[PDB]
Amino acid sequence: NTIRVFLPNKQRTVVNVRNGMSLHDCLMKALKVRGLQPECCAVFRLLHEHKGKKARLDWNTDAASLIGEELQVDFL
Amino acid sequence: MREYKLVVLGSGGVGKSALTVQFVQGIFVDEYDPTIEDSYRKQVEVDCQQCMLEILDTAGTEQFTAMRDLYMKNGQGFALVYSITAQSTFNDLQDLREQILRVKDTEDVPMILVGNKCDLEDERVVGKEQGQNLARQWCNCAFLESSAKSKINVNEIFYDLVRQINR
Ligand SMILES: Nc1nc2c(ncn2[C@@H]2O[C@H](COP(=O)(O)OP(=O)(O)NP(=O)(O)O)[C@@H](O)[C@H]2O)c(=O)[nH]1
Ligand SMILES: [Ca+2]
Ligand SMILES: [Mg+2]
Repeated sequence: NTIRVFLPNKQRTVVNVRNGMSLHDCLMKALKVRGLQPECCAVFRLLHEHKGKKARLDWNTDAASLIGEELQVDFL
Repeated sequence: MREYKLVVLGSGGVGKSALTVQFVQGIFVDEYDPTIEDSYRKQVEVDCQQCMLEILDTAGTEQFTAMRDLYMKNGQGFALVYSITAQSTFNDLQDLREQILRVKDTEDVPMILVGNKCDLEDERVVGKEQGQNLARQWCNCAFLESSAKSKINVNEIFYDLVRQINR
């Protein structure tokens, strides 16, 4: 029940998802300890099927719906 | 600026993450939240030089350890951390040091033995000379006792590794 997230400055984290958490709730701590603020970043779902595309997600997305997906957080 | 790849190793609950986030963010993590996979990067200044530090924080408690060999292959400097309040964590380190030498294939690899939770003196079960005597056997490698909570020798762990790599 985890999600791997690639972060800016070549960083990465694998977070645990507890049912009920929004995407913002599960990445909160990982962003805070790196001094990253979600309001200044966009979060994407990595599309492996379409060689290199990312599809932007809302920070309020239900996190359990994304188990198994690899994500990317970028600055706006 | 120059990049330095460091890996923090050790058994579970010894403070690997607490030392790391205290170093990069100045935050003390009081909760025990087992690591799965985490890497940090921070531009620092070591000896009048601006440099990029990559810090791979490893899981002290994981089921599959096949990747450890790869983390050791790509890392330039290693911090082996144990807790002075738990004997088993100190005992577990010899295997990690042997595994690193095996992967790098040299006895001369930047390394520092760290005895964390030095602020819990009354709960100490690993003596300081006991720690120093292990480091001397490991070819006189760097050794220090730290505390992520009291901020004792936290920056020193990482700068020392940068310094050994520069030699
Ligand atoms: N008092 C004291 N507590 C510490 C110190 N360093 C870490 N802790 C506490 O010890 C617990 C475990 O720390 P943590 O950093 O999570 O350990 P870890 O080695 O990273 N664990 P794991 O491998 O599972 O990821 C946490 O509650 C943390 O607050 C320290 O120097 N002093
Ligand atoms: Ca996937
Ligand atoms: Mg940890």
